[PDB]
Amino acid sequence: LVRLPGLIDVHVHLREPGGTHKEDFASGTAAALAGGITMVCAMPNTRPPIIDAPALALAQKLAEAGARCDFALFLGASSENAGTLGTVAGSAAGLKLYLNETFSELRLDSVVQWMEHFETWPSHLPIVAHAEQQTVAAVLMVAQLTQRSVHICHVARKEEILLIKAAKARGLPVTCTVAPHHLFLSHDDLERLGPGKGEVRPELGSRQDVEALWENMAVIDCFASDHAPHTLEEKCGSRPPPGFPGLETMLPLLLTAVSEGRLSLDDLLQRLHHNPRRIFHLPPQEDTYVEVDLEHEWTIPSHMPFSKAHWTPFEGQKVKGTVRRVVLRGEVAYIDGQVLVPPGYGQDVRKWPQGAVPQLPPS
Amino acid sequence: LVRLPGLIDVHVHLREPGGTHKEDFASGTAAALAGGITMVCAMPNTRPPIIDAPALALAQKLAEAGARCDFALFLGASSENAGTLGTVAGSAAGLKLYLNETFSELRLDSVVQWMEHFETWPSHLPIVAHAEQQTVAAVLMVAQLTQRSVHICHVARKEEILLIKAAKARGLPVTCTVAPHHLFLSHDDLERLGPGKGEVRPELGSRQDVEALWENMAVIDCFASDHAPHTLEEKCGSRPPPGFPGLETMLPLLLTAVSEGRLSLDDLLQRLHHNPRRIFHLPPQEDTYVEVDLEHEWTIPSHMPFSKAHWTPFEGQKVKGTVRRVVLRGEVAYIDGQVLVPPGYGQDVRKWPQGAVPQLPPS
Ligand SMILES: NC(=O)N[C@@H](CC(=O)O)C(=O)O
Ligand SMILES: NC(=O)N[C@@H](CC(=O)O)C(=O)O
Ligand SMILES: [Zn+2]
Ligand SMILES: [Zn+2]
Ligand SMILES: [Zn+2]
Ligand SMILES: [Zn+2]
Repeated sequence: LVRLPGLIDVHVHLREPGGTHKEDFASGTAAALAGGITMVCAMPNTRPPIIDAPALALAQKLAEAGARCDFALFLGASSENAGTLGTVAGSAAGLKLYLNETFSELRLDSVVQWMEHFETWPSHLPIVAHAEQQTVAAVLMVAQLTQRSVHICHVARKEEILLIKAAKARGLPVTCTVAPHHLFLSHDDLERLGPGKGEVRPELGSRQDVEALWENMAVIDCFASDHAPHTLEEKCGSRPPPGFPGLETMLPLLLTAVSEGRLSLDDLLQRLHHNPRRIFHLPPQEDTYVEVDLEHEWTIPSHMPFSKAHWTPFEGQKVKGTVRRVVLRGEVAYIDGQVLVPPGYGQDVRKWPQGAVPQLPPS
Repeated sequence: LVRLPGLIDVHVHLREPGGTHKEDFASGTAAALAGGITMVCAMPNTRPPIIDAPALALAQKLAEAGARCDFALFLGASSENAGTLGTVAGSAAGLKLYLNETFSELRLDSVVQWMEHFETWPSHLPIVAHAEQQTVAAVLMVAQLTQRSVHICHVARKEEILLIKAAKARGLPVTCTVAPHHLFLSHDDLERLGPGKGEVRPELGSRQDVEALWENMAVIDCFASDHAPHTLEEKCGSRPPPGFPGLETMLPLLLTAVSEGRLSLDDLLQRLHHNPRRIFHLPPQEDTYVEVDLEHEWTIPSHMPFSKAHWTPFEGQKVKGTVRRVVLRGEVAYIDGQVLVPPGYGQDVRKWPQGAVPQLPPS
């Protein structure tokens, strides 16, 4: 067995409030623990969406009562809320901008609206953007015009990682995350998945996109699942929403890659622990660790045990490595397929004294 | 009468070679002279497209034999020609990038291809981009990464002009052009035009887009027609190509605006003479001038006399101001509805000693 620190997934969709047949805080954080994850950051594209103080207050209580691991909640940018989030901004994981079409009603239709958010959101707090292809260059321009940093979530294309690489070479403050489906799946998999299951944003890339991401691993700051649960009925239906569940498969896939020498254990810990902490200013978790077994070989089944999504695009993949035990803040939280902490054990890390983002005092 | 210097239209499509039922050098430059224009820069989206030395050589001869006014020819960026244009680059007006869907096969599908052109095209030579909405921010980012300037053609939206305004305020080297249809037409006109005639890229904007362009006139560097002739049969057909003819209506519309006090005569001369010269390094034309009459009131007819397009989206608009006489290099070129210089009178200004772009000698 190997002992790892508590891993952090900075990009999950837990569907509560409003989509709880797909997942809720209790089921989604159970999936997190089973995947060796002890802290999650939940996206705001719920129903109602987390785009104002009252929606945030509601989500916070739902999470505090339902979460089994620790968490922070993102606020979402809308066409109406720029300049209105200053009072609650510090209590959120960060601000999420949806800049392309995806499972969300929050798309901003004008770059001027992006600028307004970059100008009004506190400068010391994280901004994350769903930005695909040329949109990555556009949001980078807005970040430069407003003189601040931006984080690009789920980078999926050779085009995108090479653009980010060029920006870092010029010293621009940009960081990025890559999700496991964009490292381990490609167009070649759509035959097997079909057009419904295969729907995700950004879409699965070519083999060349996948190869470019591996070749440019040094450019990738974080891994995150983009856990996006939808039921099989929805994925197989007439208007399939995009997204894959992934909390329970992420670490097993990456541990397999480690065992094959495609990256080191440190590469993994930088991207699932240290970089998430430092980019999102997330606090340490006392007495918290994950024990993995690197020798157990298994095949991913048609669905993982915990997520309500009840399906997985990785069905049939051979992996080596499994999560054996998770201890969270001194309590056994997970052992071999059984979660052992109840809904509500998890806490909002932004309310911990060490979880606040340091800022310069009033002028 | 008022005497103006020779006006320059930096963005015309003359359709030769390959689309000569829509327009050719002879008919298109006749339309230019009638519109008070003595020098045009022709775009490369012809058939074959001007994307290599042999296509350029062909277009140059066709222009030299057919043009009635002076001209320069753009090269077009393709997915294959980056790094191959150095030998002929200096003979072109500049390099044109097509970054969105429009009447062209030259769209570049990856921002990496944009970067390659910005890195390989000589740094002292003009680059123009068809870039809409967020694409404006994206190409600006590529210009910054490669540390050079870019010119944005046909700006049509409040979103775009405000982005450019913000970039100029930060001292970024960007310039832009606005076409008359985006100052004088809007959504409100689509009722009258219909869905076929009304097809253009960028599409007609809202009244708010139009108002934003007028309010931000100080941000606009050039006016150009984006003369994009297609026959009525094509515009009224099942797959209408986008674009308006505009060489013969541009100056009359702008002179009307001058007479109404919406801008000054100087505002007009900066944008149709001085700024085109300095951004594209176009040479002066000896013994060349345009005489306009600011008092004659008339209504734009169903088609203007010269363009083969044989239709106009400005039909029915009341204008005040008309071109009475054009002298080009010491010859009467146009009087009151009659062109008096033959096809081939016009010359390639990039072959004039004063028409070369100054550059630092070899290292
Ligand atoms: N990526 C997806 O395909 N879906 C995500 C939304 C998102 O991350 O854009 C979801 O919330 O379902
Ligand atoms: N603007 C248009 O609607 N059409 C132009 C092309 C262009 O300028 O994009 C054309 O060549 O027809
Ligand atoms: Zn997303
Ligand atoms: Zn997401
Ligand atoms: Zn264009
Ligand atoms: Zn054009």
